[PDB]
Amino acid sequence: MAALTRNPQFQKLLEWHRANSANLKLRELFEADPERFNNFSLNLNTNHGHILVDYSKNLVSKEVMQMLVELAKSRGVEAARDNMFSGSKINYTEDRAVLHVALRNRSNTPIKVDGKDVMPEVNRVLDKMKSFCQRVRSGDWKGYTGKSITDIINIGIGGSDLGPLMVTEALKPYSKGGPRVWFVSNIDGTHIAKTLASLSPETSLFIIASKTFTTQETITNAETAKEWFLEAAKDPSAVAKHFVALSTNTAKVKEFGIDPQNMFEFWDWVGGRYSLWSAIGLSIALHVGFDHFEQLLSGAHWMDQHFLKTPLEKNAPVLLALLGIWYINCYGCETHALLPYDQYMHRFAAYFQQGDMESNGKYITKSGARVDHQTGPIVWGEPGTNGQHAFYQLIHQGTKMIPCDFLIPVQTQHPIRKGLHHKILLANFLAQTEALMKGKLPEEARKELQAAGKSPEDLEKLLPHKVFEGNRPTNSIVFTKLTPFILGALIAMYEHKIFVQGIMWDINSFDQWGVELGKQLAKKIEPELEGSSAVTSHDSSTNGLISFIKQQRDTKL
Amino acid sequence: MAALTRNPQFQKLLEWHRANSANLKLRELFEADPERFNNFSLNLNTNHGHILVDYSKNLVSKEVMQMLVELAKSRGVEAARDNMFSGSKINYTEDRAVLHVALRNRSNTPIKVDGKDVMPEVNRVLDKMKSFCQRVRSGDWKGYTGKSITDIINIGIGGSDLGPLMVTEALKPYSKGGPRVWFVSNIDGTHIAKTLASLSPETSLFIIASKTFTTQETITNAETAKEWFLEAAKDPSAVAKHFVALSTNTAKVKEFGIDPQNMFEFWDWVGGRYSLWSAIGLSIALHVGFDHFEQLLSGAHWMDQHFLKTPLEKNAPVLLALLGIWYINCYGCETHALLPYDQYMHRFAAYFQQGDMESNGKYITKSGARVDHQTGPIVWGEPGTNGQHAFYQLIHQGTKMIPCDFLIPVQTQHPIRKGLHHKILLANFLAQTEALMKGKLPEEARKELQAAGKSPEDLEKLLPHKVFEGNRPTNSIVFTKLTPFILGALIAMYEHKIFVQGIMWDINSFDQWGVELGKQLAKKIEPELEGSSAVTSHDSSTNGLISFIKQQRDTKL
Ligand SMILES: O=P(O)(O)OC[C@@H](O)[C@@H](O)[C@H](O)CO
Ligand SMILES: O=P(O)(O)OC[C@@H](O)[C@@H](O)[C@H](O)CO
Repeated sequence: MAALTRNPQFQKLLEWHRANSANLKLRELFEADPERFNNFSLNLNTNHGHILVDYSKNLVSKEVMQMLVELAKSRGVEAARDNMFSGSKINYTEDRAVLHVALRNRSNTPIKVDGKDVMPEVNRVLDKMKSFCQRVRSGDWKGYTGKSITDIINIGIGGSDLGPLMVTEALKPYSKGGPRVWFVSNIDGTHIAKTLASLSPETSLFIIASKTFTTQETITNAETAKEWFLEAAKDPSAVAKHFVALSTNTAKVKEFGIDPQNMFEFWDWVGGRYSLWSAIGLSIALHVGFDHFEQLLSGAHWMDQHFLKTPLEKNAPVLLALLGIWYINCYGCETHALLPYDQYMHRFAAYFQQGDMESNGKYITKSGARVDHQTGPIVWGEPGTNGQHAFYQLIHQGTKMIPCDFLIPVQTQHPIRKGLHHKILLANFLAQTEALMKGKLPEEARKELQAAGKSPEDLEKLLPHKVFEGNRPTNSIVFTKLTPFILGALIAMYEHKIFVQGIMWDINSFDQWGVELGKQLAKKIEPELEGSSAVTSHDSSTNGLISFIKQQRDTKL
Repeated sequence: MAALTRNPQFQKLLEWHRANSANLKLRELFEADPERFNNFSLNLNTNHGHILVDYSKNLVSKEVMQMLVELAKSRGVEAARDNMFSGSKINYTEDRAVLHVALRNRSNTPIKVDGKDVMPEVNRVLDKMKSFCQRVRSGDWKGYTGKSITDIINIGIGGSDLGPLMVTEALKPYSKGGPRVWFVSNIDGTHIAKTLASLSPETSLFIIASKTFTTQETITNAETAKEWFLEAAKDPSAVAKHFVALSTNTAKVKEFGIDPQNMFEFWDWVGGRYSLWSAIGLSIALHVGFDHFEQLLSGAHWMDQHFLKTPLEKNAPVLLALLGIWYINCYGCETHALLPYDQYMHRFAAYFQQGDMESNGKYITKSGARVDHQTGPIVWGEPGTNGQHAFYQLIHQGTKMIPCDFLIPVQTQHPIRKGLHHKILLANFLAQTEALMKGKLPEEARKELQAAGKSPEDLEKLLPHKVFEGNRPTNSIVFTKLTPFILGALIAMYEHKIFVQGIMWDINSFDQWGVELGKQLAKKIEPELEGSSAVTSHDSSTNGLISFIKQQRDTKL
């Protein structure tokens, strides 16, 4: 088997689930224990707002939580965490440290990789970012015709795109005095084309974001941007005023036409999906200002310290991790829904699709043995209240068990109409988890049908359709306000949740070998699409699709 | 039990799956039979472009497909379809017809509800839409200060939002000479606030989209918009120049204060999640023009006729539906991924999240029995290639089986760099499904690592992580170009897929009693948030969360 399934605390947990889980009913759990919310929630005081992690509406008893905490301990979570924080090369398949926590290490306590403290270089690049932010935001940095920059365009994909996009979206109210920010990511030429259409070469600065600086998508997009720019500027020396790089490839960066002084470096121990805290977050810092960027880092640092110092039984990311293990490995739930009741957070779910799924969508353990159990879930969601009208039908009355995290700020950035909108938003946030837990009993629906004037025949027919089984578990995560600091803490919380789950599964949360095959096969297909000659080199489906493409590409509609 | 599980053809199918499914290997199926693509694909000629539905990379044989078609006949799919198209009241819980097909019935063949042809009223509303679009788009329609309209704002949620949003996004290239379009949907005050900040009351036209015209989010947003408007206009008669309604509720529209001639009617047999084809599509028609809206309707009509007249074994929506049944009810896959290789299609997956999940996230059958089998899947996805750099890691190397539909137009709307971007996009589209099918055997990975120069030690350490198990089934849906017509055909195709699955599960695809409950939920909590007094009326979690909101709402950050 694998490490997890061979673990006696896991075996005990699974056996307990088999014997007892049918006895777990949320309604009864709350009725039996008025201290339930008190015992199954964490009210975190960060000194910059509170984060309440309410996990009480979960299918767990005190005994289940105890078993889960014991499993985290017996899977080596505490030791593994310490190894991450100390710079051990815990990314074992690539032999790399995993040090996104160093990027936001505000305390400046030394963190060594190969005997050398990484903090000086972290802080050097942060200083460079700050200076660049002053130059651009003040208008001192001029374009090729001597005008201030009005638009920043990040070009990047995956980890070089999602974090900066999600965070600038989430922190939009903090962007007064900042340039507009645009994100180009898809190779689909629609993306860059529609972006450039609304821009002036005179006042636009491009940020080329690539860990490797070889990703075909990003480099192609970057070269398209440069071609468009040079059409107007007609001077290759002007490129240095309008293009900067987030990478380490000094030669290719210089060859591109970017001043080596405008390469913002990061390191191999910064995973792409953990990179917004590094140089990769330059578009964030430009948009909301460096002070706000530091606040974002400080919130993450607070959560790092919470994760590092707190006993597991009261440790927020650990508890979130453990509830997920319970639903994944015991109940067999494929998915995890992230439902922020916040329009600014509209890209939060998409961000953690990479963060979670690229981390823990794995099947090989540290020993090299295949897992014989589930790993990472499929992450999904849209902001409330919209989902209530879209897919909550299935959550309430479908045939899937779907753990959901509901998230909301107490204070809105836009308290319009004396707080009316936010009052309604909050009421929906609360009522939905309440309804998911409670459902609606036959006796309740029956009386409603009788009051509505339904005939005995119609009532009988309609009744089962109007009943809600309930017993659908949720987390409610509520926080004072979505400030840069609080957002930083929340992202870090999920980062550490993902880490804990990965350790427990005995997988590598920090590599991504699964992207290689698709890349290989695409490089082979690319040149074959040119010209009218038949392609016969693949399976008949791939060949047939290529044939269709060749046949249909000249058709006038 | 339930109709599906009681069905002998289903039990036959499932027994076959038990005994034989482990012997289906895609790589081997393709090697053994060069005709596989030909035997498991449909090349549809619409006379306005081709749609290739290539289902050959699925874990199916001739025998499997035979059994699935036989099950569809046994479950009465054809009869149910005919009943929908004839105006039978197949939404049995609400006693309503289900006639989105009437909305786009270009033939004008009578479709009767209660002995009355619905087509005259369908066409009367379409003619009203056409006339209105001409007046606004031409600049003839003037605001309260005598200026042409520059911005249109749709206010609606769920079915009154997602269709118009998705389609205007997908058909963006067709919007030259149309007003800018905005979508406000969330009750979250951020949504309306940030929209209004960018608008002038003098040149903005609001479209209040709501079937019932009582939905809290929509009516509140509408009232906020009206208050903002009237603060500038200071004249109730000016509202008629700036507010129109799309609804079935004449009285509530009048009550809100909208001109009777400013109401675009639809009917109870138009489901919200099937409503973009009706008056609800006004924002589409305003943005891209009525002619393009008519093309969209015409594409849907073509697909309707395909569904109606084609033998099950060559019927595109039927086959997609049956492959879904196979993966859901035999393999137990919770989810279905929609992955369009098209940035304009970036809201397509979210749209069918509603269309699918709100339709088929059900657990009561026509007979009143609780299902003892799975119903609708969780639908999710992001456009390619971004997905590859977000979550494809899990699709390739996770522990979940995930049926994926890959979609792409052959012709791009933006053939920049002499088609270089689209070449790369197509290459990735093709390679990914090839990769998911083929995988990479241990011996194949071994040879690659050996050629890379890895020592016996390093090779052995890395090997298992580099293996791709493959056998991951996909659909590839390729179409000449994403025109209004082709988009219409594609949406209708999935609508009918959803219909077929619903009939086979014996559920009502057309009600939403879970959604209706939602609209009854927040009302009790709303007044309890006002004031400083402690709430003790609910379970301790709801109480505790309310206490947190009250404690945290005055804190200064
Ligand atoms: O930052 P570069 O090297 O372009 O790579 C982009 C993505 O492929 C990368 O983030 C990947 O998803 C791993 O996190
Ligand atoms: O259109 P109204 O009645 O406002 O309803 C909004 C949504 O609840 C509705 O579209 C729902 O998504 C059902 O399809």
